[PDB]
Amino acid sequence: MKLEIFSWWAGDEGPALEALIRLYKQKYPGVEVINATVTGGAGVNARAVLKTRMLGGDPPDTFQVHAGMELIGTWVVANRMEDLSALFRQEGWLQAFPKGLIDLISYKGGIWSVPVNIHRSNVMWYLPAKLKGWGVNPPRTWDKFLATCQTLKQKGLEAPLALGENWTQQHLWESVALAVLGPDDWNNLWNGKLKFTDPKAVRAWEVFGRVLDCANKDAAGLSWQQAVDRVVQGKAAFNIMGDWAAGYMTTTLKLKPGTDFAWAPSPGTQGVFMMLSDSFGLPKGAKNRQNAINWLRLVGSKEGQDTSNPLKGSIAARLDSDPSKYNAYGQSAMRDWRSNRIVGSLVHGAVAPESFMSQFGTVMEIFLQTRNPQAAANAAQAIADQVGLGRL
Ligand SMILES: OC[C@H]1O[C@@H](O)[C@H](O)[C@@H](O)[C@H]1O
Repeated sequence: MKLEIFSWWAGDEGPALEALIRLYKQKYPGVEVINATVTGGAGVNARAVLKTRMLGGDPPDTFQVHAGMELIGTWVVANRMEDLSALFRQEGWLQAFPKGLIDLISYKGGIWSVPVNIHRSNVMWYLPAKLKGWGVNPPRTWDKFLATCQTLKQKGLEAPLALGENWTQQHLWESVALAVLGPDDWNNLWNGKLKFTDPKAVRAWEVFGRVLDCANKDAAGLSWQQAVDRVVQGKAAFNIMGDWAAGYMTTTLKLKPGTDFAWAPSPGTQGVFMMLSDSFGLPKGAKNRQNAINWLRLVGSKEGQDTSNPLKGSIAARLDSDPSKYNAYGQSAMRDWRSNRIVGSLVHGAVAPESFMSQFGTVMEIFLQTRNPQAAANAAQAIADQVGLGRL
């Protein structure tokens, strides 16, 4: 009796998963659980290893996958996943999750994964006591961000913005783009109604370049956790990162939400929640099909989600989630999830297929070397044209 769970929740990302696995083993003492993590932030490495496994005809029993175009445009369109519609009926999940989330996991009459959480992409992290020590406020717009960072440089803080490796630069970019475009024109990139070469979308790169000039110059070789660490250390004032950062700071670093660290929407994005969702499905050919199905039933349940998510920094995907199980951050995110305008993340798989996502890092490289907004815009448009962005 075995179950092989594939994810990128290695190292200090693992507590939430490990808690779920312990729950699973209580319920199913027969099963030996193989925790098959591929180490690498945002699944860049996991994507590559999964590709080798799937094309080699050696699927894991289940794998971490983002709800939306990431899921649909890769293993679903390739006819490598089982339709979970019957399981959804069995478990009452069509009423348990918000309709918009069901839509992201649904395609051509099937339902293809089970959401375990909701993460938010557009969060700015800072330390209220450090900000007071520097005599500044948290910025609510990109203009105020840039002005505050200049003030901070004058006060001796060389790199007021913490930043890491390539994907985290893309991560920062999607917050900047959302602020510059607003939610409607953000959405219009992904349905092809707004071109990347439109002046409105070229401006995202202009603002992004200015913001980049506030960042640590060693960013390229740092993990997302190391970039958060710079803020905790006061070697930076701000970091733009998903709320897995809240999980890190509380679960791993034991910081108190609200006093030892704080949060706001990314500048210019207040009232908009840029979401992503980690989900698990059922690959065809799974060696341990029933054990995988029982894992899906667990990760889709209130018991599972309210055990794991408080550790993770995400909120539950289930509508019936108990807010008393969440700290001050989780409760704040829960409120915003219900009240805000929702849009999807690019970097975390909601809005664009992997064909585009995987090439966007190249676009980002060419912005870092040229610092030319038009070149970056033109590059993103060329990729969009090559992959037929909007066709799925
Ligand atoms: O690695 C950092 C993060 O990457 C996201 O793509 C993922 O959805 C999160 O669960 C977390 O793992």
